[PDB]
Amino acid sequence: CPLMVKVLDAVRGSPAINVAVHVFRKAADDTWEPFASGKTSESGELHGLTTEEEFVEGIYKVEIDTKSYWKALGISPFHEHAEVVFTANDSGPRRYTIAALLSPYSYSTTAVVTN
Amino acid sequence: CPLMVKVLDAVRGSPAINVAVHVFRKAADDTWEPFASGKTSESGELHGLTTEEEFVEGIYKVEIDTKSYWKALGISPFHEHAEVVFTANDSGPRRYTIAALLSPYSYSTTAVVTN
Amino acid sequence: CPLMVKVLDAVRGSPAINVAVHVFRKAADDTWEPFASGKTSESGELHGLTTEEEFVEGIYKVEIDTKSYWKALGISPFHEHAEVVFTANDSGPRRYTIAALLSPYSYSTTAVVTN
Amino acid sequence: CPLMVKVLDAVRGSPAINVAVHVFRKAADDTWEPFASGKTSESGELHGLTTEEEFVEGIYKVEIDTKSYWKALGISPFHEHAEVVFTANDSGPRRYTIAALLSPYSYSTTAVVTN
Ligand SMILES: COc1cc(CCl)ccc1Oc1ccc(Cl)cc1Cl
Ligand SMILES: COc1cc(CCl)ccc1Oc1ccc(Cl)cc1Cl
Repeated sequence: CPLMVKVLDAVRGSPAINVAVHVFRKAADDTWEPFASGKTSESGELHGLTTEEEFVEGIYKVEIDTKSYWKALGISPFHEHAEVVFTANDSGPRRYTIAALLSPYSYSTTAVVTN
Repeated sequence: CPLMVKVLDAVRGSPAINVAVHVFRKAADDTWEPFASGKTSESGELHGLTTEEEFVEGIYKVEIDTKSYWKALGISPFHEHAEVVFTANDSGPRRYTIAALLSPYSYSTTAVVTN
Repeated sequence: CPLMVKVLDAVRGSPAINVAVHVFRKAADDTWEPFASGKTSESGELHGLTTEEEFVEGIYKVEIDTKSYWKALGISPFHEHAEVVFTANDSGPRRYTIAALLSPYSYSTTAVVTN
Repeated sequence: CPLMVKVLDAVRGSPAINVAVHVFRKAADDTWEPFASGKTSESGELHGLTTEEEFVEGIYKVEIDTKSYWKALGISPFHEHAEVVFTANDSGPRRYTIAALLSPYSYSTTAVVTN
């Protein structure tokens, strides 16, 4: 698994479950082309988005649908989503974990990159 | 000044000075149109982006050029930039501060909505 | 004012108002002796804790009563408080801002050391 | 495993490896009595600190030795340590993951609590 996404809820102290996540890759023509998408599991993890063959060099954007998450929970949050944008595989394949911690008016995001 | 941006550097424990910030408003065709931009000051703050009469309800994107900031310091960074996307909602008089705390592989952002 | 504390609320997207903050200095026998304290203001800020002549090098603990803050809002919190422990080092003229961003089950803190 | 600690490095985008962690429990007499201690593994995780029999109700403090971590890496950080203090098992046994994300002048910490 070259790309994994982990999301936690800082209000509840729990995994953020059933969060939609869409991944895009910047195309030749500068557009954001759809790449893969999925939903976080009961452990707040999203696996199986892609494969080492598919996950080529490029600029990727991982958009986490934090607004739908808070709304499903009856809360009106500030951000539309949380998007993480990075160049991947510049020096060869790496494994990327994108972790996000969500509050209604705040989020943070970190990347763990291993070889 | 209904919209201010403040950026701090978690590695040096200082304001993040001279960071480029571009603000876009979502247009009816779903493209992002330039709205306002500037460089943060010596105090990591960016004032005077817009006025109340110009700043109407809508979806806005604040893009912070974290990549250039880290490179100008000789530090290798993960993210291409940091994008903060939110709906400006008239519910009240409504000053928005978008604050961001930067690390090479991580950032956080919070909104402080007052008055 | 060589030492200031600023606290924000990530759930409401506001300053954290009226939060109790106690500052201790580590004594030679390793106990924490009271040094300064106060409640954050309407802007989530706490000024006037100490003066340059009183604030000597040493280890200081800043304890932020996050538990009372959440309870006064009717929100269930995880941490008993937030403690920020650091060495004040004369290397330069040296204003310290200790900033904290609070969630029910999470907080972050950053130091901004300027001048 | 009732108590686990996970630490990440936000500068490198990696697990924070070989971080010392000491756990204390507030005694009858209001003192912090040593409870368990360990070091994070190659994955930045610390397992096996305690058992469901040992990990009784109480107020616990998990002190993460972030200063030694940065120093080993040739860096002079701001904080002495990062301490997390919480009441555990008030409504019966729970499993607690204390996660911390470290930068030289900043850290955040979150708790994931599951039943
Ligand atoms: C950077 O975002 C922040 C993150 C955290 C959690 Cl560490 C607390 C406060 C923050 O915002 C500020 C921090 C310092 C100053 Cl001087 C001003 C502001 Cl608005
Ligand atoms: C933004 O994500 C994180 C933020 C912080 C700062 Cl408190 C710490 C860890 C984070 O990522 C995780 C948090 C908990 C688990 Cl179990 C796993 C991961 Cl990868």
